Amino acid sequence: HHHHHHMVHITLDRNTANSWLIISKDRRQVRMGDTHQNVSDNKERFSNYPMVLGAQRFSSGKMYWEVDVTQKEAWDLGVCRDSVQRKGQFSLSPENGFWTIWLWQDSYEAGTSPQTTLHIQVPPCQIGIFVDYEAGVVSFYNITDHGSLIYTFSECVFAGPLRPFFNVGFNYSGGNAAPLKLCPL
Ligand SMILES: Cc1cc(Cn2nc(C)ccc2=O)on1
Repeated sequence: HHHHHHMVHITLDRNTANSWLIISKDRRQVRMGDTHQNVSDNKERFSNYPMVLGAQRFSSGKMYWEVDVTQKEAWDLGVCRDSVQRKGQFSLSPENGFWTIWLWQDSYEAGTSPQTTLHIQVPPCQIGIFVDYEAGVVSFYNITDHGSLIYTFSECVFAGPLRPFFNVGFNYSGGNAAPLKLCPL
């Protein structure tokens, strides 16, 4: 891919974060805390899962950003509708307004319903996410493997403004404390 030149500066939106998350001062890193982070509840916060949105909203154009996933056992990445459900239980699917991939239990899968197996030869330490709003495309690239394609969602029904989406995952094992980090352009 040659998508890096639609690079956008993504920052995290504190107000949308699950109350156990810790967002860095520069709003470029997020990790799971070992407790509630002493914030008030609000209607934006994801209640059930360790999720947070980017501050940026997109309704047109081409956008590209990169995320560091080094040393993590579990995470979800992609984009979602601004109008996604925040409270209670839900699945990550295009029907629910999410275009995502994840790592879980040593397998990589795309967030279709049902989920789709990914074939990645080089486990990624950094993921590139490309959105073409007009084309209806969300694509994922393996930065560790020369930018190789991971997965493409096409004919997407965005149905409104889009936000960058992140899930740092639980840390029941003690092996998933590492942060997600937005990488420099
Ligand atoms: C049972 C249980 C409790 C937690 C800790 N916790 N985590 C989040 C992300 C949201 C609510 C919350 O209670 O994780 N599993």
